[PDB]
Amino acid sequence: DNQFYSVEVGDSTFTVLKRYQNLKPIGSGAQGIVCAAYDAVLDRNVAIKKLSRPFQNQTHAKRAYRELVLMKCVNHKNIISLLNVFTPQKTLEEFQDVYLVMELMDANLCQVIQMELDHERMSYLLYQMLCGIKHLHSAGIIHRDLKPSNIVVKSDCTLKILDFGLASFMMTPYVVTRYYRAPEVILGMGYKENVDIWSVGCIMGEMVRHKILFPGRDYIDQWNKVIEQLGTPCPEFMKKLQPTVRNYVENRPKYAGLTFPKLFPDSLFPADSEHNKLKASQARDLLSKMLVIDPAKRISVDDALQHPYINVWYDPAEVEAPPPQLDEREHTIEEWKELIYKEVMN
Ligand SMILES: Cc1nc2c(cnn2-c2csc(C(=O)NC3COC3)c2)cc1Nc1c(F)cccc1Cl
Repeated sequence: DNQFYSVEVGDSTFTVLKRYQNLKPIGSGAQGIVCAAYDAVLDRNVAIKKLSRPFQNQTHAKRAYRELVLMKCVNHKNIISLLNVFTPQKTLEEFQDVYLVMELMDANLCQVIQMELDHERMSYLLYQMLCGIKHLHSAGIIHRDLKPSNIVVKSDCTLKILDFGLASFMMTPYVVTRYYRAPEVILGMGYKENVDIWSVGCIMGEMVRHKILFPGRDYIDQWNKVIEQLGTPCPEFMKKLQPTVRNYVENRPKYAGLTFPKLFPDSLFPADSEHNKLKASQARDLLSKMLVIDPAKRISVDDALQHPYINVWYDPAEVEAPPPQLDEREHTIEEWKELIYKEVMN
């Protein structure tokens, strides 16, 4: 009669409501482990993510808490929406794990990126990204760590952003992925909404080139890859760095940076018909307005949406949805436990 049951998926134990059957592993989420399942109440397939003792330290706690209050606020077809949240534990004192449940998708954007994609599909995924990002901004959320591994797609080309970005020790095995973070993030710069444009450009460029644009062990290597390719930023951009970070950067070797046709030659694009030739040059134009070091001359999110490569998909019902207490804290682990628990028990 217990309303829960336990199954072994991979290494992790999943204790879930009886409505969820046939759990099968599917991926890794750092914040937790994930599985596919059939939801018999809803008669549809779902994905279930287990957050193990999210209160065990401030990084897991802040993230877990932050994302519960937002998934309980945002509402947009391209942004994760939760179907259920639950814990199999009965009291706060026993409270351990949190399970999040959402619509089951077909692929992670890392998988899509390795595929050869026509312009119809590339422009559509990117357009969805910008729509989701635009919603986040309308809700007062600026992401600042959008990356492909936290983006999922359905076979029909529909897309969802699964996380809400940055707010820091992590005593774990797994590394954080930093290749898509804007310069202002790399350099401790302060930022505005089009910080997220940079990351879109990084994703789009990788779609074209099929390799990470700015790899590196550290922000050191990564900045090297940025200037080697795009050219040293404008002195005007220097003047906005902090003095110490400004000294480091100004003392880096100078680079002219390659043109975008060299950074993304026609070889990479479908360019057999006239239609495709024009699409490639539009694609390269957009890339050139997104992969821009100085945020001041980097294209907006609303301006990107209305770029010719992108605005073929326009619909005032998807770029124009209504946006619905600011939590911003730092607590002990028992404090975090109760705060998360209350939210789990809305
Ligand atoms: C890591 C992760 N992957 C997810 C989803 C949804 N789809 N996928 C997904 C990625 S590959 C794949 C697949 O191969 N599907 C085929 C079709 O049959 C098997 C499905 C969600 C998360 N994370 C997550 C969550 F599960 C619940 C609540 C909050 C969050 Cl953030």
